[PDB]
Amino acid sequence: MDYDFKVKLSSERERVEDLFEYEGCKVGRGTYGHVYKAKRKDGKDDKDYALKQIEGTGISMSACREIALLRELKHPNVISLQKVFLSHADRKVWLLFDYAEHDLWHIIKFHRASKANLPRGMVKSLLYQILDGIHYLHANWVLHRDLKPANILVMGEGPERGRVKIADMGFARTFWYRAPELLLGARHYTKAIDIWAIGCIFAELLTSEPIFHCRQSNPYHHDQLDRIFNVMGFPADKDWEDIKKMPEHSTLMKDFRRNTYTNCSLIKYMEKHKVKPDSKAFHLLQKLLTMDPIKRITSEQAMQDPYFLEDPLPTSDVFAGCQIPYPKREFLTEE
Amino acid sequence: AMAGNFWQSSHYLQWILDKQDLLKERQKDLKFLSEEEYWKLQIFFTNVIQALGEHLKLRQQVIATATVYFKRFYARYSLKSIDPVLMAPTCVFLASKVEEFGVVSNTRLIAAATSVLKTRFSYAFPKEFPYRMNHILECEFYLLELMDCCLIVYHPYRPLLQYVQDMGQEDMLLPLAWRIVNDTYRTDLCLLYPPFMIALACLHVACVVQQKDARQWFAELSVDMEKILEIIRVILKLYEQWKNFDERKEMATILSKMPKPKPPP
Ligand SMILES: CO[C@@H]1C[C@H](c2ccnc(N3CC[C@@H](F)C3)n2)CN(C(=O)c2c[nH]c(C#N)c2)C1
Ligand SMILES: [Cl-]
Repeated sequence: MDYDFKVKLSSERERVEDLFEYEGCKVGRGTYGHVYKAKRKDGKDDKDYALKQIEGTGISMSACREIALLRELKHPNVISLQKVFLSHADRKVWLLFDYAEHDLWHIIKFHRASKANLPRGMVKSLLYQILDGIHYLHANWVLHRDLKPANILVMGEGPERGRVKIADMGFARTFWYRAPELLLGARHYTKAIDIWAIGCIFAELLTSEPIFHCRQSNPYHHDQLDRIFNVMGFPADKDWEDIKKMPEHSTLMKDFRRNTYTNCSLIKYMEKHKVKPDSKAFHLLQKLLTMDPIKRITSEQAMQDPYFLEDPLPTSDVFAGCQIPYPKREFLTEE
Repeated sequence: AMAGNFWQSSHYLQWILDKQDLLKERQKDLKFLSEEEYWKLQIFFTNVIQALGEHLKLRQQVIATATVYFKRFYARYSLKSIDPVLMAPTCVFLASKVEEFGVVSNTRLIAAATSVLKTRFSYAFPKEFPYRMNHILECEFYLLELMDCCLIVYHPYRPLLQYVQDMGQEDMLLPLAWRIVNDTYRTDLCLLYPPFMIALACLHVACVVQQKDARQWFAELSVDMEKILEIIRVILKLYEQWKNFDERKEMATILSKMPKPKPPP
């Protein structure tokens, strides 16, 4: 490497530790890496930022997909990548975004903890915005592959108040959000797999409970499938014709009997959680939660559902001007 | 992944360059090499990347993406900034990750570069490949930042398949037009024109070669045929250069004239 080229680059190189104040401000730690609530040290902005140190050193498949995709994707419901910092000494990659004070994991946890001890169209607006961001990804042949409440961020106070931001494109290639074809050995991720995850989220927004909640290498997972059949019922041959084609179909036949789930249906489940089966919300949930992926509704068809034309209409701000009762995120003392 | 998004992509918005800006940045290397020798070096390194990709059993799309990363790097930076012998396998290694082929192991990437240069390019390289994985990893960081993290690259292959399918001439024209698209990587075309325009120029040259009348199909296109003719002239010029160039006889001399990285004090 040319020395003059190297010192010039090193002199011009923006370092994350010099630009942002984030030590002690970790709000997330997972397979994605570490997410911090950061502030600019130069103080020309008073905005909060989200700084992510990607997991591992160098550019993994995960980091590569997240950078490659977020560098192109531009949609109001997809988290926007501002900057990439490449720390040469430790080979760490940092990604900068706007800070979303909220996410669906915390919002749902807040409602769940309340039932133990929402504005009218908040759930509808969250679903419409998730559908809008996923439809943009799918129109661009991008599968999320890991949709869950935790990576569905929602902006707090500011110019984008209550706007959903879909996060985490780094899934390069619990199971409560995994479509049943994945649990039966499906060899590829599809748009339908994302749609099933959106259906799980929608049901959880309506009831505050993970619809396919289940106890903690092989793609086949008995208890998770059992929970799905306890909620949905056991698929008949006519409901999912190509189920015979799944690699784990004979394992499903050996471990399960249809009659066990004879009084099981999405209608009965949602009835227990006080959601009316005759509502447009229920009919849309059922179209998203279809066992056979080829029979699952598309994100664009979901956006056209009459549920979104029924009062109340979805709003740009999911909180619809209402005081946000949700607390701010807590800082993890990561050691 | 990102198919259909060309007009809103970083490839179009940042990496479709102005020919004069490109020629201006090249002047620093043209102090050591003639324009002809600089072109021959780009032909040479496109062939090195192709050979590295073949050795690693990579799909043509991975090889093409790696070739574009290499061209984008030397479109903005001098041949002396980083050794192109280290840059070429580094481009292949990163493209294989972007194209979701996988992480080529340290031993596999180093053995493939050592083996390809030794068995296929010893006319240009008397010594064995001297770089190790730490160098490739260092280079990867530099290549990523110096491309502004733009990893999604569009190639003429997909629009070409759509055009020959529309023509109903796949069996006759696709093999040749596809090979001509491979040849366009020996030139600066991917840095100057949208891929669908390079695909049309290749398809046009294939029709001329195979004496297939396609004037009406080409006239029914809502495209700037002047830009298509500019690309066709670049392809015809490459064939004349290819004919007059003997890469095996000339590359050891051209590589010696090339500016080399300055060591630290
Ligand atoms: C309270 O625990 C979490 C806070 C996390 C958070 C808070 C604010 N901003 C972000 N991001 C901005 C853009 C991305 F870098 C993520 N992430 C989100 N959560 C996660 O699980 C999570 C799953 N995948 C990713 C990623 N990547 C995060 C819950
Ligand atoms: Cl069903």
